[PDB]
Amino acid sequence: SVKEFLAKAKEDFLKKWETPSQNTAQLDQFDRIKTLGTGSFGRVMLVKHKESGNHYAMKILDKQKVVKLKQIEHTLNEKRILQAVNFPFLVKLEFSFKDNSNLYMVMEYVAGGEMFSHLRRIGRFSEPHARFYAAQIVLTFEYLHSLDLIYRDLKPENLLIDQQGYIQVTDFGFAKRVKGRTWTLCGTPEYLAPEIILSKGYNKAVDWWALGVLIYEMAAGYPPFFADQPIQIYEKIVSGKVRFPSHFSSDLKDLLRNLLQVDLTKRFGNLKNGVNDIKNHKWFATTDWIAIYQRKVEAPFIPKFKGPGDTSNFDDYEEEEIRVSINEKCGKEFTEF
Amino acid sequence: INRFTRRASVCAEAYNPDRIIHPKTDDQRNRLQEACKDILLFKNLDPEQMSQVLDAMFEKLVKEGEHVIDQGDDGDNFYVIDRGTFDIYVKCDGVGRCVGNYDNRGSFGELALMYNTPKAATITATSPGALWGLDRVTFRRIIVKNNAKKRKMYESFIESLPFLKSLEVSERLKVVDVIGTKVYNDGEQIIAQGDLADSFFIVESGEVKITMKVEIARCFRGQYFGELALVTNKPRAASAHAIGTVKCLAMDVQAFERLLGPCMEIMKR
Ligand SMILES: Nc1ncnc2c1ncn2[C@@H]1O[C@H](COP(=O)(O)OP(=O)(O)O)[C@@H](O)[C@H]1O
Ligand SMILES: [Ca+2]
Ligand SMILES: [Ca+2]
Repeated sequence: SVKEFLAKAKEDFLKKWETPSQNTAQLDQFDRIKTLGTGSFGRVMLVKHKESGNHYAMKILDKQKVVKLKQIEHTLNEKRILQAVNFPFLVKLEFSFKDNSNLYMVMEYVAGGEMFSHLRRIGRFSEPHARFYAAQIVLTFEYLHSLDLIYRDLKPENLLIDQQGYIQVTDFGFAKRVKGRTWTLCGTPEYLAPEIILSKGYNKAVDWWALGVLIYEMAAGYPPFFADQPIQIYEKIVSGKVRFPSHFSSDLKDLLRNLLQVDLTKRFGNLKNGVNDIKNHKWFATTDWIAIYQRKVEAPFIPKFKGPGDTSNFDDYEEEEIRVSINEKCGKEFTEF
Repeated sequence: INRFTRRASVCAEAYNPDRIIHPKTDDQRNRLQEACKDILLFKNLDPEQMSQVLDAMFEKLVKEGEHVIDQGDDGDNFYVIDRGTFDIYVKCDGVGRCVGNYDNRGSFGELALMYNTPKAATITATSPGALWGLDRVTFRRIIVKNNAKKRKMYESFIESLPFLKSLEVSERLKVVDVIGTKVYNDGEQIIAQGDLADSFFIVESGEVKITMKVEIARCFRGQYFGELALVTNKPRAASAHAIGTVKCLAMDVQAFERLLGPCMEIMKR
């Protein structure tokens, strides 16, 4: 059980990894209903498949904008990696393709909206409410890491709630396959591991760092390190000194210390017992890791749906027209897409 | 609340690490080293990384009235003032204003060294002046390169350690990640006989003299000592002292175990 399946996931991934899916569909197979988010750069749309009438989320990427911002390698990763993984909490890539002006990733719709939006509206999360989400990330990061893949962008803006109250990890722009050590300074400021900031070179450890941050934010309503100007946020992250609000159950704050540890020789997930240190922690006692995986647990919150194609849980952006030029742009750079 | 504003991702130029020297006077250099002492990205730097970076800094001249940087103008550049006077000002709306001042001291732009960040104000030379500039890609190469040269290989030393030969690569890098550095002066005592054996060492540069209570060894670059702290904590039979100026790799042995369990388990397999 717990034994072979591992290998099967790597067997599976690897095979899909070495020969990725290519121009599954095309633009005219879809109706474009509403913007869900302004990607950089960027624009995620709700789309209605025609032959099926079913809905999706389309990630439109301006090929030129990507080149000007130097996100060639990252973009190929996002897509290559995303069409090769499979796990209950990773969003599914249904079709991918490209045209003269844009790249397109079409995905399953997650009607529930961003964690971020709920959290902010709701103020903060009860601990079992926080814990329920945090369990999925832990399991997800174990899946990813086992394949030698780091995610590098954990934040409530990249975590969407699905119709069953569960989570779908979402923005794979910074995800990457690292066997030794990697150096790119990227992520989101409030969430950057100190080794990233100080260009120490780094791998799996930064995700677990970010996990500590997420959790502290899910329960606090604000992240551990914040400040007016960014450099001060970094200053704080490097000291790794953190206050916990009065209401953090002792066990929570204990887990947060082991994860929010600047000293890699003491940071949970990174030690001899790897992840189990986190699962068999003290703040996950009530968690049945097997159940959560089978999505058999009661969600402490179900987003309100209406019919399919409902966007109520999302914000409203101004709709500009998606231009597809008559001249192919940046053809060579995305050949592999 | 500003509670609902989302927090964008940030991302600098990649450099997979797998010639620049701008002359400056001895003093100009010291003043530069002091203006960066307490800047986040410089605080914690090899004095050689620091030296390499202080080489990289280019000279930038300015006649009075000249714009050093323009608000919203690109900030892939950090700047530290050498000489001159300087007004800072912001077009807050709407309204152009002066905020503070610069008198032959002061710096700005550091966040530029991490990712693209458009200057928040326009700085203007209120006299003839000079600055040192540093651009992100340059600065990051220096520091990425320098650490990769200090990662693989920091290892070889480690994989030349008999007690560790049977480590996996994923594990040895774990140690490369955290192994500390120590610097020693002539005759300074590295290890004390009969002291708790808390960690092992490896000489990066210099010479260490092992002695007992009588020279019983001399270690040069690439060679380890105290390496018994891995198998047993029983008190050092000998002592160590520095011959010249030594830099040592020091690995607390407990930390080692938090990462890998007991070294002896390794030396089975
Ligand atoms: N499949 C999807 N379903 C619903 N919303 C999505 C989906 N994919 C992205 N979004 C929304 O669009 C925005 C862009 O997603 P992301 O992948 O982070 O792009 P970027 O990293 O360029 O912002 C996010 O804030 C997210 O809320
Ligand atoms: Ca995002
Ligand atoms: Ca992104």
